[PDB]
Amino acid sequence: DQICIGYHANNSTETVDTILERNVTVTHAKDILEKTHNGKLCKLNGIPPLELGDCSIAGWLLGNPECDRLLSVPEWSYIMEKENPRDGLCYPGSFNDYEELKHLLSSVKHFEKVKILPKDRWTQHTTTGGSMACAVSGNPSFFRNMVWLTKKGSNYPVAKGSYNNTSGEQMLIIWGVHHPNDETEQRTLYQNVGTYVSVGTSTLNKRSTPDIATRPKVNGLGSRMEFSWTLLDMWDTINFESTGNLIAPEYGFKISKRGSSGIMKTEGTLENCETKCQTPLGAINTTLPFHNVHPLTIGECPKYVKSEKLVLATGLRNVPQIAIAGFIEGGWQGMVDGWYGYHHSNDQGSGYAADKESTQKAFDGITNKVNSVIEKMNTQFEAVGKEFSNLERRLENLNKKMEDGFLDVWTYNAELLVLMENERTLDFHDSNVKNLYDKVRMQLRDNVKELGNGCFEFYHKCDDECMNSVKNGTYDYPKYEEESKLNR
Amino acid sequence: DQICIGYHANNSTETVDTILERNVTVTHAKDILEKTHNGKLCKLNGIPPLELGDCSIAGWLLGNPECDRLLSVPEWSYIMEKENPRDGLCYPGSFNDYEELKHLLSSVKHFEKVKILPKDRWTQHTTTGGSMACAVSGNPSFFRNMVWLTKKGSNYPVAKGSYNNTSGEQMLIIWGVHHPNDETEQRTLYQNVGTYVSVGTSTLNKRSTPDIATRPKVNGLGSRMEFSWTLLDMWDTINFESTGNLIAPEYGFKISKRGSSGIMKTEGTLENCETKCQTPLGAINTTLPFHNVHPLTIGECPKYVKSEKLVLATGLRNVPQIAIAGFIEGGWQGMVDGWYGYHHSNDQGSGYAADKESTQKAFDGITNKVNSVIEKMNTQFEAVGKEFSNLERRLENLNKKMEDGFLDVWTYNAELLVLMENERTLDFHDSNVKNLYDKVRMQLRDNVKELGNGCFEFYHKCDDECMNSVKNGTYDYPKYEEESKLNR
Amino acid sequence: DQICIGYHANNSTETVDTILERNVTVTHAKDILEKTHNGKLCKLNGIPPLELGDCSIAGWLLGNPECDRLLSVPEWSYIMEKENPRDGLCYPGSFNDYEELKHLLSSVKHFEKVKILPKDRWTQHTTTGGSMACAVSGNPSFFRNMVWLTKKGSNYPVAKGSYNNTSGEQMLIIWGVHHPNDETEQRTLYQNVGTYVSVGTSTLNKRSTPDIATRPKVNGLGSRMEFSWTLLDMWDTINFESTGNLIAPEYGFKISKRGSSGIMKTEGTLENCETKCQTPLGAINTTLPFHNVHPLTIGECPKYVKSEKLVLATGLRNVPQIAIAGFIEGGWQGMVDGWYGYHHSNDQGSGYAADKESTQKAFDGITNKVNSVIEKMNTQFEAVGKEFSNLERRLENLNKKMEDGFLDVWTYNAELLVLMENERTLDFHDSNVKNLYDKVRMQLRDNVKELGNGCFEFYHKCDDECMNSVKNGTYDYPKYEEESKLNR
Ligand SMILES: *[C@@H]1O[C@H](CO)[C@@H](O)[C@H](O)[C@H]1NC(C)=O
Ligand SMILES: *[C@@H]1O[C@H](CO)[C@@H](O)[C@H](O)[C@H]1NC(C)=O
Ligand SMILES: *[C@@H]1O[C@H](CO)[C@@H](O)[C@H](O)[C@H]1NC(C)=O
Ligand SMILES: *[C@@H]1O[C@H](CO)[C@@H](O)[C@H](O)[C@H]1NC(C)=O
Ligand SMILES: *[C@@H]1O[C@H](CO)[C@@H](O)[C@H](O)[C@H]1NC(C)=O
Ligand SMILES: *[C@@H]1O[C@H](CO)[C@@H](O)[C@H](O)[C@H]1NC(C)=O
Ligand SMILES: *[C@@H]1O[C@H](CO)[C@@H](O)[C@H](O)[C@H]1NC(C)=O
Ligand SMILES: *[C@@H]1O[C@H](CO)[C@@H](O)[C@H](O)[C@H]1NC(C)=O
Ligand SMILES: *[C@@H]1O[C@H](CO)[C@@H](O)[C@H](O)[C@H]1NC(C)=O
Repeated sequence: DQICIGYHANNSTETVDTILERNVTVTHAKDILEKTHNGKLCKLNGIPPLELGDCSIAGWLLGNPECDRLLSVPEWSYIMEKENPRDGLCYPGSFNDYEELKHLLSSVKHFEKVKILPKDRWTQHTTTGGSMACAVSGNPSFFRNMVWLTKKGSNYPVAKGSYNNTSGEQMLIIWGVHHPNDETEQRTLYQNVGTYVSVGTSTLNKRSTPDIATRPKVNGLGSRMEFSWTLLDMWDTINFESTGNLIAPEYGFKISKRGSSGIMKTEGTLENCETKCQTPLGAINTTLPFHNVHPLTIGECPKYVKSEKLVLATGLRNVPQIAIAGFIEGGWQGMVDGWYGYHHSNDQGSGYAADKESTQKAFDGITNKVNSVIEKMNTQFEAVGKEFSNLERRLENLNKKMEDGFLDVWTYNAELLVLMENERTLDFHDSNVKNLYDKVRMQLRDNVKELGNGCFEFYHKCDDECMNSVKNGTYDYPKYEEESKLNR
Repeated sequence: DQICIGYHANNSTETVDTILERNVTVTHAKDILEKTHNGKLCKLNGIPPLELGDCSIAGWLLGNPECDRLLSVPEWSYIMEKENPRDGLCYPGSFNDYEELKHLLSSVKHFEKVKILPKDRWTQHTTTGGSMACAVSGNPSFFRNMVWLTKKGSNYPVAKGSYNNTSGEQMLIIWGVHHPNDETEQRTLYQNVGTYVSVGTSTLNKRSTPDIATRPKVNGLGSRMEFSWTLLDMWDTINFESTGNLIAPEYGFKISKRGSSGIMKTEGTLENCETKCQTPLGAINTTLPFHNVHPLTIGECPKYVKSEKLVLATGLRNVPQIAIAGFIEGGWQGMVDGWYGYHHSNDQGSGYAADKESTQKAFDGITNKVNSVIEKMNTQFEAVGKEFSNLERRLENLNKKMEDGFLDVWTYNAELLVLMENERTLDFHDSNVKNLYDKVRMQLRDNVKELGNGCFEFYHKCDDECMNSVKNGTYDYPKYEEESKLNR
Repeated sequence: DQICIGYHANNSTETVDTILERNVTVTHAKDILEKTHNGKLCKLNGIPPLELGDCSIAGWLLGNPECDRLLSVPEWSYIMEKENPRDGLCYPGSFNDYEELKHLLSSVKHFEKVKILPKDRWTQHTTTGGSMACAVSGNPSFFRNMVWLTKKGSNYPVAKGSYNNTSGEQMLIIWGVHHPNDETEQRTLYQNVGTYVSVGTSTLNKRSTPDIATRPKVNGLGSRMEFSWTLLDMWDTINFESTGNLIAPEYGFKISKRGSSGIMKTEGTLENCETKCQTPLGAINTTLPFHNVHPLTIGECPKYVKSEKLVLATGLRNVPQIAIAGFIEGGWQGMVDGWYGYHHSNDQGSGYAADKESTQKAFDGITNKVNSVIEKMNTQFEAVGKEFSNLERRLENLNKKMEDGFLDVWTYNAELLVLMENERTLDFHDSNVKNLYDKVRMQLRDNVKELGNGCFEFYHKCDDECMNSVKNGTYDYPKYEEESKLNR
C-alpha cells in the first residue's frame, strides 16, 4: 500500500521571468499589459469631438473664410488638430499668448458666440475692408468675426466702443492691431500718422502703436496683423479707443460648459464608435494596470510603460514527468482537480485526489497578491500634453525630462516587482507541498516507511477508511501500532 | 517526562496587513504615521510669525494707511497671509513681478527699513498729494512709504534723485508710475503732456510713458498706478528722472536676516504655544517619520503621504489556542518572558521557560529592520508653496503635476515596503521556531520519541539538571545511550 | 566510514549589508558603485572641447578684442566656461534672451561664420567707431563681428540692409542698439534726435527706440548697448532699417553640425586624455550601474546616487570553524573547488570533494540576479545643466526640486534592491545546503546513523566506489540491505 504527495501538471506553454531564472514555464499565468487598439478615432462617452480639419484654433476663433463650417459648433469632448494646419491666419501676423489660449481651451468643452459690438454701430467709419490674402471666390474678404475700421471720406474720428458683460459667464474677446508696410498705406487707410490703440478693463491696460517698415512678403503682403486676447469677468466692462489701426471684434465667446478635454494632434477623421480612453493611434479597452500604446492619451488610460512584456505567474512550475512517484521527480498530468493533493493505491484500486484546504489557501494568497499589485495604482484623468513657443525651449525640455523620468521610474517599478513576485510565488508553491509532506509524516510516525520519492509505504494494510483518515488529518496512531510492529 | 517547544501569545488586538493576507492580528506592532496636530498657530523655534491680518504683501511694503501697525516689524519665522486680503492697493493699479517678490520674501527675515530719499529734498515740487481711495478720518491720504510729486505753482521741472547703497546689504526699492484718466487731469497734476519716468542702475535700464485712457472705475477712480521693484546691490547707485507721473520712494528695505521661511495661507490668528513644525491646520510634535495632516508645511517635518494606515509588525501572530502541546497547535499565554521557549514536565514539577539567545537574535533583527525603514528617508527644510499669475497657467500646472507625482511615488513606496516587510517578519518568526525544534531534535537523537505536536517524550529520567542541559545545548547523549536502548 | 555535508569558507574580509543585519562578512562580493575619477578634463570620443578661457559666450560671439584666439573654431564636443568670466561685454550693456541662446548652443557642435553684410557696403556712413573700454594697445577699438554706424560729414541718412539665407542651414544673427548718456553725445554721433532701429523677418517684427539718461558708470561709461539675437530660417530674408543707434552685424553664424552637447562650468584646463563619460571634476572609466562622483555629467554615464556603498553578495557567509564536522559548526577552509561539497573518511584515506550540479545551479542563479539588477537601467546621452536669469527664480527652484526628487527616488530604489537581494541570497545558500543534506539522508535511509553535526555514519563497510555512487545519486539500497540489517 502506497500514498504519494505531488502537484498538478498540464499542457500549458506560458513562460514568466524571475530574478534567478529566465523563461520558466508555468501552468497558469496572467498578462497585465495591453498592446492592442482599434485604430479608430471615436466618440468619447457619447460626445463627438470637434474636428478642426485643416483649420487652426486661431483660424476658427477669428473666423477664417475657409473654416466657415465652424461658425456654430456644438458641445465637444476633445479637439482634433493637425500638426501643421494650412488654414490659420490668412493675413500674415502673430497671435500673442497663443499657447496660453490653447491651454485654456483644453478645459472648456463648449462655447457660445455673443454679438457684443455690432458692425453697424460704427457710423463714422468704413467697415467694409478686405484683402486678397483672405479672398472668397476671387473677391477681397476678411475674417468673419472681426471688423476692419477705415477712414470715411477723408476723416478718421476717434473710435470708441464699450461692452458690459451681462452674459452670465466669463467671456473671451480678441482684438488686433494693423502694422502697415509704408507711409502711403497708412495715409490711404487712416489719414493720420502717429496713431494708437488702447484697450482697458478693470485688470487690463494696454496701449499699442503701429510699426511701419518693409518686411519680406508672406502671402503676397509685407504688412502684419498682431492679435491679442483677454478674459472678461462677469459684470465687467471693456473699453476700446483708437485713432487708427484697430481691428475691432464683433463677437465674444462665452464659456458655457467646463470640464476635462484636450487637443490631440492627428491626421485622421472621425468614425462611429463609443469609447472611454482615446489615443492618437486608436481606442483602448482593457482592465490591466499598464499599456504600451502611446504616452500622450486622453480618457481612462491605465498607465504607459516602456516595456514589451509583463506576465504574472499564478500557477505551478510545469514539470511534466511524474509505481507512481511523488513530487521529487515532477508533477502529475492526470490530477486535473486542483493544485496539491494525494495519490493512493491499495488493493481496492488506485486514484488521484486533492487537498482542498491547502489549495484554497494558496488560491486566496495568490489572488490577493495579484489584486494588491493591480489595485494599488492611483488613476486620474490626465490629459497630458502642452505646447510651447520657440522662445521657450527650457520649459519644453523641463516638461519632457519630467515625463521621461516618471516613465523610467514606473517602468523600473513594474519590472522589478513582477520579477520578485514571480520568484516568491514559485518558492511558496513548493514550500506548500513540502509542508503537506511534513504534516503527513508527522501524523503518521513510525508505522510507515519512506521511499525517498515523496511516497509513504504502509506496514499495516490500509483500507479506504484509513486513507480518508490520513487525508482528513485524523489518524489514530494507537490503533494499528500493535499490528504495525509485528510486520516491521 | 516531556519537553515541548512553542511560541508566545497575549491579548493584543492590533492588526497589520501583508501582501498575502488582510486583518492579521499580531502580538506587537509599531505605528510610524502621525495623524494628529494641535489646531493652533504659534511660534517656530521661539520666533513668532509675522501676522499680516487683512493686509497683503504689497499693502505692507507700500504703506497702506489701514496697515499702519506694520510700519516697524521685528524678526519673523514665517508670514501668515489670508487667501483674499482686503487691504492691498487702495489706489487701483498693478504690481509688476509680484510673484517673484513673494518668492524672494520666502527667504528673508526682519527687513530693516532705511530712509534713502527724504521727502523734504523735493524743494521744487509739491509732495502733499493724496486721494480719497486711501482716506484716513475722512480726509485724503496716500501710501506712507511713497511720495506723490506734483507741480508747484504752474511748473514741473525735471525731477532728479540718486542714492548710493552704503548700508551693508542688498536693498529692495519700489517705485510707481501714474496713468491718468483724461488730459485735463494730466495737465492739472503735471502741466506737461508727453512725460516719461526713467530709472537706472548698473544693471537696470527702464523707461516708462504714461497712458491716458478712460477705464472702468475701480474704487471710484478711472486712473491706475503701476509699481515696479528692483534689488540694489552693495556699493551701487540708483538714478531717478521724470518730467511727470512719478511716485518716488522715501524708504528702502534692507535684507538683514536671511534663512528658510515661507508664506502660509491661513485665516486664523496667532495663539501662545511653541513648536518645531507648523502646518496650516496646526502644529506637529512628533518623532515618527511620516504624517498625513497637510502637504504644505514649514520647518523640519516628517514626509507627507496620502495613506490612512502604516503599521509595522514587530511580533508574532496572535493564535491563542494552546498534556500541553507545542507550536503546531498555536501559542501560549503562559510565556511572559520571551518570544520562543520551552515547557517541561518532570517529576519534580513543571512550568515555562524562555530561550534567551533566539529571542535576542530576533529582537535585534526586528529593531534593525525598523530602523532601516525609518532611517532611509531624508527630510530637510521643504517650503512647499508658490504663487503664479493669470498668464502663467502652464507653469502652475507643471508645478502641480510634479508635486502630485512625487507624492504618489512616495506613498506607493511606503505602502509596498510596509506590506513586504510585514510578510517577511511573519515568515521569520515561524522559521525561527522551526529551527529551534530541529536543533533540539538533532541534539536529542534516538533518546526520545516525537509525538507529532512539537513535544518530545524521554526514555529516561530527566531531572532538573538534565532538562537544563537540554535547554543549554549541553546534552550528554552518550551518558543515557545504553539506558534508553533497554526502554526501547 | 563517515560522510559529511558542508560549505566553503576562505579568508575574505568583504562585508555586505542586509535588512536584518549589518556588517556581514561574506566569501565573495560585488560592488556596483563607482567612486573614482582621474581629476582631468579630457576629450569626448576623440573630439576636444571648446576652451573659452577667460571669455564668455557673448564675448566670443560678439567678437571681443581680447578673445581673438576664437575668431575661427573647429568642431567641439562640449564647451568649457568659467563661473565668472572676465572678458564678456567690453562695452557695458545687456543681452536679451541670453539663457535661451546658451541652451541653443547646448545642441550645436560647430559653427561656420559667413559674411552677410560687408563693412564696405555702407558708403553713406562712417564705420570706424570705437571706444576705450574695448581698447587694443592703448587705442580705441570695437567688437570684431559688429559695425558701429556713425554720421558722415554732418548727415546720417536712412540705413538699409538685407540678406537672403542661401547658405544652406539655419543662421544666427546678432544686432545691437546704442543707448547714449546725454543729448550732446546723441547729436555728436548720429545728428538726429528721435531715432529708431527696425529689424524684420518673416516671423520677427521688432522696433526699438534709444533711451537717453544718466546712469552709473560701468567700465568708465554711462552709455549702454543692448544686444538681441534671432534665428533665420533657410531661404528667408532679414531687413535692417535705422535712422540712428544701430550696431549692425557683419557676420552670421551658420549651424554646420548638430548633436548632443552642453556647457561645463569649470576653472580647469584641457589635458591630453580621452574619455566617454565626463564630469566637471574628472573623467569616469567604469562598467557599473551606479556612481556618486558628480550629477552634472556629459555623455553616457551611470546613474547618480547619494549612496556611499552598494555591494551585492555573491558568495556565502564567512563562518570559519570546521574528527571533521559538517555545516552546523561552520564553513570548511579546505574545500576550494566549489560552494557545497562533501568530506569522506573511509579506510582508504580521506579527503574533501565538491558537488557539481548544486554549485552550477547556485552560480547561474546569482549570475542571473546580478545581471537582472544591473541591466535594467537605461543610460543615454543626458548632459544636464540649465541657466536661469535673476528674474527666473521660481523656474530655477522648480528645476532643482525636480532633479532632487528624481535622484532621491532612484537612490531609495537602489538601496532597497541591494538590501533585499542580499537577504535573499544569504538564505538561498543555507536552503541549498539543507536541501543537499536532506537529499543525501533520503537516499541513504536506514543504513546510516546521523550524529547531529551534519555527518552520516555508515554501518556497512563502504569503499571509495560506494561513496562515489552516493555522491552521484545512484546508491543502491538493496545491495547493502542485508549487511546493514545485521549491524543495526
Ligand atoms: C527566452 O525566450 C525568448 C523567446 O520566447 C527568447 O527570445 C529569449 O532569448 C529567451 N531568453 C533566454 C535567457 O533564454
Ligand atoms: C454692468 O451691468 C451690471 C448689471 O446690469 C451693473 O450692475 C453694472 O453697474 C454695469 N457696469 C457699469 C460700468 O455700469
Ligand atoms: C477585514 O478585511 C476586509 C477585506 O477582506 C476589509 O474589508 C475590512 O475592512 C477588514 N476589517 C476591518 C476592521 O477593517
Ligand atoms: C558709493 O559709495 C562707495 C563707498 O561707500 C564708493 O566707493 C562709491 O564710489 C560710491 N558710488 C559712486 C557712484 O561714487
Ligand atoms: C549553561 O550555559 C551557561 C552559559 O553561560 C553556563 O554558564 C552554565 O554553566 C550552563 N549550565 C549547564 C547546567 O550546563
Ligand atoms: C559596521 O562597520 C562600519 C565601518 O566598516 C562602522 O562604522 C559601523 O558602526 C559598523 N556597524 C555595526 C553595527 O557594527
Ligand atoms: C531668396 O533666395 C531664394 C533662393 O535663391 C529665392 O527662392 C527667394 O525668392 C529669395 N528671396 C527673395 C525675397 O527674393
Ligand atoms: C579604462 O578602463 C579600461 C578597463 O576596462 C582600460 O583598459 C583602459 O585603459 C582605461 N582607460 C583609461 C583612460 O584609464
Ligand atoms: C555517477 O558516478 C558513478 C561512479 O561511482 C558511476 O558509476 C555512475 O554511472 C555515474 N552516474 C552518472 C549519471 O554520471
